[PDB]
Amino acid sequence: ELMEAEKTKLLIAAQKQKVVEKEAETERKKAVIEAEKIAQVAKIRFQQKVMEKET
Amino acid sequence: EIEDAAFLAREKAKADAECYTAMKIAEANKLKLTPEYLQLMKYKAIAS
Repeated sequence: ELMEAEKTKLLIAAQKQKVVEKEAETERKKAVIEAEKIAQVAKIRFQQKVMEKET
Repeated sequence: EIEDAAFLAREKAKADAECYTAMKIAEANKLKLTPEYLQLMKYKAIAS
């Protein structure tokens, strides 16, 4: 019986693989969006710094 | 670049301010630096 349980346990992993891949892709997208946010905020801060130095 | 523009003009003011003072000290030196004053300062330079 335990031999047959392992046979099906392989099938469960073949789908948990896709689930984990999708979760990792979601995390990747979130991190990329956060990086873009930081980039734009830095752009605004640098414009402010240039104005600071002119004054 | 902005800082270079600011600093270069700052040093022109410092140069002008010191140049004006030096000429004014030069003008005063003509009357101040008499032989008697030079002797007095000579003897005062060694009191310590």
